[PDB]
Amino acid sequence: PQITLWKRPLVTIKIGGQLKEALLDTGADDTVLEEMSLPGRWKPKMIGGVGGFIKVRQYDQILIEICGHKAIGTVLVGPTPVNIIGRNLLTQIGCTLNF
Amino acid sequence: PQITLWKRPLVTIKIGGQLKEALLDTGADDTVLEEMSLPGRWKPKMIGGVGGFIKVRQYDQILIEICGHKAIGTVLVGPTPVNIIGRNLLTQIGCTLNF
Ligand SMILES: CCC[C@@]1(CCc2ccccc2)CC(O)=C([C@H](CC)c2cccc(NS(=O)(=O)c3ccc(C(F)(F)F)cn3)c2)C(=O)O1
Ligand SMILES: [Cl-]
Ligand SMILES: [Cl-]
Repeated sequence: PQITLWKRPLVTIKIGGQLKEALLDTGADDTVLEEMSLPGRWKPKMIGGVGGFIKVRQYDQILIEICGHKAIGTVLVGPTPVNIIGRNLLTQIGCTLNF
Repeated sequence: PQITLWKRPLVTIKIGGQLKEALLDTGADDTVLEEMSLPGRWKPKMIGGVGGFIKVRQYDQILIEICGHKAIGTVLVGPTPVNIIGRNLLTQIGCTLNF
């Protein structure tokens, strides 16, 4: 698709068999989801946003569908205000910026 | 151009007589720049994102050039960790997400 930016680029994602709404965010290195449970081991990470730093849990090699496009990669979980899809997964689905 | 997302989408902007590096951020409602002087009236604003809220100065009707494309819009100025071009200006330069 082509997504214009007059509204927030919110899309449906599927993770763990469940649908969620998430923001396509070209300013995010990483994908960060609101508190939830994921299987497997996790490792710690500190990430920065516009307001400062947050602690998150890093899960690797997680299956996640974004606008119907299948990705498998790193998902961070922590106190983000919205589910954010960052560049690590935007590149997996072939996303570019165009103007 | 067509900008891929393997690295942060940083571009050159021209604003208030200055050349700066800024991040094209489809996740940001607003454009927020690190501390700088801008002409005219301003009012305080709180903006929130990852890590919480920061207080910024809101300047309206500010001319800007982003990667060679002219626009006008609101520019916020405050303690953001990086200069961020948000949707309010990305729309004006015809920026879309494509996959
Ligand atoms: C996972 C962190 C993502 C990010 C990283 C910024 C960064 C980049 C390089 C180095 C250091 C830091 C980019 C980003 O879009 C935001 C948020 C949106 C999720 C953001 C950015 C800019 C302004 C705002 N405030 S706002 O009022 O314009 C606003 C508020 C809320 C939302 C919502 F969509 F997230 F709800 C979008 N915009 C928020 C942020 O807080 O940090
Ligand atoms: Cl990844
Ligand atoms: Cl505006």
